[PDB]
Order: sequence, then structure tokens, then C-alpha cells
Amino acid sequence: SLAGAPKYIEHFSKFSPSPLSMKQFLDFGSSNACEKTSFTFLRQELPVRLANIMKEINLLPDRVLSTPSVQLVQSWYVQSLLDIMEFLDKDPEDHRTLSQFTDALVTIRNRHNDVVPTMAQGVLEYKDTYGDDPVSNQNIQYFLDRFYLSRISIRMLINQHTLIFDHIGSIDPNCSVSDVVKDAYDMAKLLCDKYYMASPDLEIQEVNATNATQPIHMVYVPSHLYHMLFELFKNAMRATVESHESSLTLPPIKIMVALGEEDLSIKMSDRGGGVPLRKIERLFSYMYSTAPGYGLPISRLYAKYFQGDLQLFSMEGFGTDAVIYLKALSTDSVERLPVYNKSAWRHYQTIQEAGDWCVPSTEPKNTSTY
Amino acid sequence: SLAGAPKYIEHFSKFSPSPLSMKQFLDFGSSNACEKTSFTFLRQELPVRLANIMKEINLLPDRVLSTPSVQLVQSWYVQSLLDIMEFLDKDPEDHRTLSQFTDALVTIRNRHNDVVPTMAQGVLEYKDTYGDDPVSNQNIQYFLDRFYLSRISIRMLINQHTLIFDPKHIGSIDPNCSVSDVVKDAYDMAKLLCDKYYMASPDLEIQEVNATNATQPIHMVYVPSHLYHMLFELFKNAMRATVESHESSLTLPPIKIMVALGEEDLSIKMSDRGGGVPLRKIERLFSYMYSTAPGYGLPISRLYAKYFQGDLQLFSMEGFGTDAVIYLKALSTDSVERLPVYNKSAWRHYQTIQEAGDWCVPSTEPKNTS
Amino acid sequence: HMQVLLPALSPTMTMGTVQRWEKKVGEKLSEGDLLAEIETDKATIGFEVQEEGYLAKILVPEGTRDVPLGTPLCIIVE
Amino acid sequence: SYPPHMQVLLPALSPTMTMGTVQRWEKKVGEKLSEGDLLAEIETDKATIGFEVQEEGYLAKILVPEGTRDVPLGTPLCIIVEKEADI
Ligand SMILES: [K+]
Ligand SMILES: [K+]
Repeated sequence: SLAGAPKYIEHFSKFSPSPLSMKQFLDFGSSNACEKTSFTFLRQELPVRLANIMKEINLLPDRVLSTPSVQLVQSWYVQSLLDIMEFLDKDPEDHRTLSQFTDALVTIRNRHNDVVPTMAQGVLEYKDTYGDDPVSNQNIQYFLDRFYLSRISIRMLINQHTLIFDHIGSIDPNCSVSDVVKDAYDMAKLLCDKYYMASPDLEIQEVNATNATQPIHMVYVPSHLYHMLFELFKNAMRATVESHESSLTLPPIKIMVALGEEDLSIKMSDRGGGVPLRKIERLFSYMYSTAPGYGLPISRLYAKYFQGDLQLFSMEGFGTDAVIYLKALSTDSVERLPVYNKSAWRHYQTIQEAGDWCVPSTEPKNTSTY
Repeated sequence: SLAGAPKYIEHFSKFSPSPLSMKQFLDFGSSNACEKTSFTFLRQELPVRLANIMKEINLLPDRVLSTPSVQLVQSWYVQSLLDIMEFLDKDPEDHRTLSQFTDALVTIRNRHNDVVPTMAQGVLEYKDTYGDDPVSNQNIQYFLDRFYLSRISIRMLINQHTLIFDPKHIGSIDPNCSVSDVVKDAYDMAKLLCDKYYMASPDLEIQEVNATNATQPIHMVYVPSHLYHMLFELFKNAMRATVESHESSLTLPPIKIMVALGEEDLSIKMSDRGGGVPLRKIERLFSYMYSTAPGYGLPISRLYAKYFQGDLQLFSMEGFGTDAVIYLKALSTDSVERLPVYNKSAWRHYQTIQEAGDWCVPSTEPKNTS
Repeated sequence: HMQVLLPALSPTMTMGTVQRWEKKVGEKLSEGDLLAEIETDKATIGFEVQEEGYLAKILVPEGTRDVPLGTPLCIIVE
Repeated sequence: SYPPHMQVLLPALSPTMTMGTVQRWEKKVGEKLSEGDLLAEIETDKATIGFEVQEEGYLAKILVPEGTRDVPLGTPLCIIVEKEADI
């Protein structure tokens, strides 16, 4: 019942989401063509993940929560929860049940397809209506990382089931990192040379410390890797073109792929003139990037999703290095999932607080003599 | 008082420290050496800084506080505070009390000379007795960054007064500090230690990119010993890593330095091909608890960078090597003291408790998906 | 007296492992504090205090594996 | 009878501070305040220090507004009452 929604939220938000490893995905999708086991996992797990995050959507500032776009998103989540909860009483041993469940997941995925730009629209509707509030901004920042990571994880779950039951799903067991780098480059180059009429070359190098001569492969979701690389390539290309005057001497974008025992690291280096350090932190800020640009903070979420990271280090006047850190081993590649609990609830009860450190005066005392 | 010490601490701890810029240090010694205003500034400011940090000292775990080494350090701070308070009602314009004040500063600097290793032995005495609990460790980390930065700031003030009132430097500040010369010195000293502790050492490569003026060597207003400290520590690590990860004395990769100067930032990147370290271990390198066997060079070098609004960042690529970047403010007006204040906000940080965690943790025995 | 039972922390959870008690006998418990870490087959969940009081006894000690639902873990008095 | 009120006075935030400047108020009129809340930014020649609430209650009126410089020590900046309806 639509009326009972707030109690279904209470029931399922009380549970903790179940983070899966890429090993588990791989062991399941290659051994278990078992639709029943996936159905019975997902008919519980998807409501758990939905209810956990919806519990946090409802902890948003009233001014954000009440925007048309955030209300539209919330209604999507309500309906998707209701769609899946219809399968709770259903017999896993009936194939009509299973075929209808896959159809319901396709519908949910189509419905939620524009969640990212719609949520960003809502934040923009808040920005261009309710001036500036720091505490609200920090709660929004806190929420958005979790919401978007939750969303990445739900889509992953839906993608695994649908690709397997109507690559191991979206997972490539033998993903050629260099090939994904080239694909991302080729696409960004295309957009660059058709929006500037000039583009930098690519230089790739590999250092495989585990096996000196072997091309670097990993178990990964290629589209996630591509997403990250594509966003970073575009930035490096834009920066390179905008900071240079000649068509003929554009510095190349340099890629280093390194594989160690624990990490697979991909560094992208540009000579695009760099950016001041004080500005690096706002590049992952959702509030700063909403004009009057969610590529970077979301790319970092893709890296964090399986316990990796994405870090930037520029040198103002020279250029910037961007590093994607990934886990080399599939047992280490575990889902990074937000969980609603009292600990999460406290993060929304943040107050306006005095500084931890001294703030210098805007007009410091003149110390020169007479 | 000696008896009234906690009243004096309560009085002076209620005041904010006064963060000074590199420019203000420079303008003070731009012409006349005025001992009077410095005396009257420092006879108040040093008690303020001492008292602020001493409130935080007696807020730490009692199991750390009762430790002999922390007891000794705290006794130095009580004495130093008392020594200065004796000048509180003394008259400037009387040249004897100025001369006595300088004597009192050198005495304070001499007894505080070993504050860093002593505080570290205190953490060590705590380690080899109680082990570790998440909450106490969290407070010790938070405290030590503040304690050591307070220390750097107090030593800076004392150094400024004693060097001026007891070379082209304005105290410890070089108005025209050649970044590359400091890089060369730090390297030469580290090379010397390396070539005697391994009998092999990497070469040095330096490049400069001055974006503000393409053909001018990069100079800045800075305290050269501070810059030397950071670079010396980084050079040793990069040399150790390079030597220990290589088999040949004839073919070992040079350490590469890039100095960049832009409108806002002065950046120094040190790159080694020392084999790198996993990302998991990077965050551990700036923790004080983990870096005490069963090595405070890194977190302390970072504090030196942070002290004038800079930073020190590491990014490694496991299997390849590590980049270390020092960020400095390019402008003396932006190079301002980073000082901890004791307030209710600082107090709250010592009132933390074990909490659930707002992110999902996987099972150590994850479900076999077959 | 209040008795704290092991709940379903996951929809199909039958049993959990008491990985570590994060509270001691005599310690105050505020509503929302970390009581213990319960490890399942699917996750390790931080089990939070829901009723305020004081911890008097631990019935199921640390490291105890495969404890079913509704099992009395500890007794708390107000 | 007069509602039991507590008054916030501008103190010395530096040992050699006599005058004060209210940079920006962080609590609007009508807001509750806990012992530890950021009340306002009081700026001087030496530092911008975040002034903290030391007495719980509610903000009733701002006596000394924003931007106003040279505010003496002990000068009432705002009025705080024990209860909510007392505003
Ligand atoms: K939950
Ligand atoms: K203070």
C-alpha cells in the first residue's frame, strides 16, 4: 500500500545493506545461473538499499527536500520500493515470478535513468532560490556522496541480474586497462577536436611489477573505469588547449598504468597550466560545481565504490596529475555502501560551529616602523 | 606563583592566539629594530599560546597524561609560562628588562629543545603499556598535530626575537630564498647519509617552471630551515626507497624535482622510482601512533608545510614509485601562521566516543556465492 | 530489568557472531551508542543501543559464533 | 515581573584588546542557543575569533548590529532570555 510506505521504510531502513565483493559477483554469475538465488537476494536487498537512503533523503534541509526535482526523485524511489515489495510474497519456484521480476527491474532502471541530472537540478533549484547556508551545504555534500554511491550500487545490482538473466554481467574478468584508456581518450579527443579544432596526443606506459612483461589486466566493470577516464581526459584536454597558443606544440596527455600486489594505479598527467591548491578541494564540491559539472565528484565515487580512490594533485603554472587507485584483487574489491543508522543521523544534526584553528584578521596590523 | 598556575592558564587560554603573516614578520624588520613593541607583543602572546595548548594537554587520555615524558614536557610549559609572566608588569624603555627578556627566551628555547622526541617517547611509553583503543588514538592524533604546530609557532616567535635582538635574513626569514639552493642542500646532506649507509645513492634532477616570469629563477619569502627540514626528510625516504627496491648501483633512477611558481602557489614535486607503496599504507604515514615502533619525520614535515598555509601531499603508485609535493604560498601576505585555538569547539574533539560507523563493513567470512 | 536480544540486522539473517563488545560492565548507555559489533555472513553490523541505562551483565561473550535471533546478549537496568 | 534574562557582553579576546568589531552575526533573532554555539565573528587587528555562547537560552534582540567598530569591553551586544515566549 502507498499509505504504508513510511512503515516499509522503517522496516527496511532498520536493516544493514549487504556489501558484495567482485569475487562474489564473479563466483555467482559464472557458477550460479541461478535466477532464484538472485531473485531472493534482490527482493530483500534492493528494498534495504532503497529504504536506507530514502531515510536520509528525508533528513535533507526542508529547502532542498521541497524542490520539484528532489520530490520527483523521492517519488521514483517510493515507486521502485513498492514495485519490488510486490515480489516479497511470491514463489521463487515459478518462472512467471522470475520473468516479471526482471521486467520490474528494467522498468526501475528506465525510471531512475536521469536520477543524477535530476538530483543536481534540485540542488540548483535550491542554490538559485535560497542564497548561502554553510551547515546546509555540508549536509548536502555529506548526503550527495552517499546518495550517488547508493545509486551506483543499486544500478550495479540491477545490471548484474538483467544482463545475466535477460563479461559476467557488466564485469570483465580480463579487463584490458590500456584498451579502456584508449577508448576513453579516443572519445574525448573527438569531442575536443570538434569543439576547439585542436587536441593533444596520448602517451601510455605500463609498469607491471607483478610480472614485468605482461599487459596489465584486472577484474573490473569497464563502464565504471571508462566513465572515470573519460571525465578526466576531457578536463586534461580542455586545460591543455585553453592554456596553450599553438596548434603544433600541444603537450601530450601522459598515462602511466602501474600494477602492484595490492593496487592498480592509473595516473593521467597534463601540462594544462595547473590550478591553485585552494581550488582543488572545491572540484569535488557539489555546491561549487552547480552553475549558476558533477563529473569529478561522481568519477571519484565510481573509484570509491570498490574501495579505490581518485585523487588530484596539480602544480599551479605547470599542470595536473590525476590518479585512479583501484584494488588489484577481486576479494579486496568490495562495495562501498552507505548505511542509515544513528551514526548517519548525527551527521545531519550538525550545528554552526566556531573554528578549530585561528583565523587571521582581514586587515592585519601594520608592523612597519616610524 | 606556582600554586596559582591553573588560574593563569584559565585566564590566558580564554584568549585567541594572534596569527602573523610572513609579510608582518618582514615589515617588523624592514627598517628599525624595535625591541619594545616585540617585548610587549611576546610577553602577552607567548602566555596566550602556551596556555591555549596546555588546556588541551590536560584534556588527553589520563593514561597518556600520567606518562613520565608528557609530565616532563608539561612541567617545561608551566615553567616557561611562569618565566614570561614575571615580565608582565615590567617596564619597557628600561633596557635591562629587555635584555633579561631575551635571556628568558633563550633559556625557554633551551629547555624546550627536545620537546618533540620527549613528547614522542611519551606516546611510546603509552604504546608499550596500554596498546590501542580507537577513541584514545583519535584524540592523540588530533592533539599532536596541534601540539607540534603550536610548538613550531612558539619556536618561530622566540627565533624571531632572539635573532633580531641578540646575513640578509630578517630573523629566520630569507626575503630572497632560492628554492633550488635549499633543494640542493637537502639533497647533498641526504645523499651523504645514503652513500654511507648503503654505499650507493640516486642522482638529482631539478627543473623549474616559473609561470609568473618564464626566465627568472624561482625565489620566495620563506624560513629556509623549515623548507630544508621538509625536503631533507623527503629526500631520505626517496633515497631509501630507491636503493632498497633496486639491485644495481649503476642504473638506479634519479630523484626528480619540479619547482613550479604560479600566481598563488609555489609547488615542489619530488618524484622517486623507489617502487611505491599501497594506498592503504599512505594514510598510516602521517599518523603518530602507527609511526612508533613497535619516525615522526613525515607528519612533522607536513606540519611545517601547513604552518604558513601550505601542505605536503604524497601520492604513490605501488610497483612504480612515489610523488611527494610540498605546497607553499607564493605570496608573503598569504603565508599566515596556522595556529590552534582552545575553545569549546576544540574541547568537543576530546569528547568523542566509539560510534557505529555510517558506512557498511563487509563480513570477514563473506557468503560463498558458489 | 531490560533484556537486550539479538535482532535481524539483515532481512534473511538467522544468526550472528558477537565479534566484539564495545561497552563494559558498569558503563552508561545512551540511545544510539555502539553496544557491540555483530558479524553476519553478509556484513559486520555496529549494533546500537536503543534503550538507555547501564550495562550489568554480558550473557553472550566476545567471539561467540552463530547465535540465533532473539538470544539475550546482555541485561541493562535503568 | 521582568522575564529572567542573561546579557552577552563583549570581552577581551586578546590580552591587549579594548575595542571590538562585530564582523557577522551567526545567530538570528529567535534562535535557541546551546553552551558552545557560535554566536558571531568578532574581528580585531590581530585575529578573527569566533565568539561562543556561554549561556543557554534564546536570542531576543541584537543591540549592537553588524559592522559597528570600536565597541568597548563589557558592552551589551545582544539580549538572551531563559524561555522562548519571553522574546
Ligand atoms: K540501517
Ligand atoms: K581560546
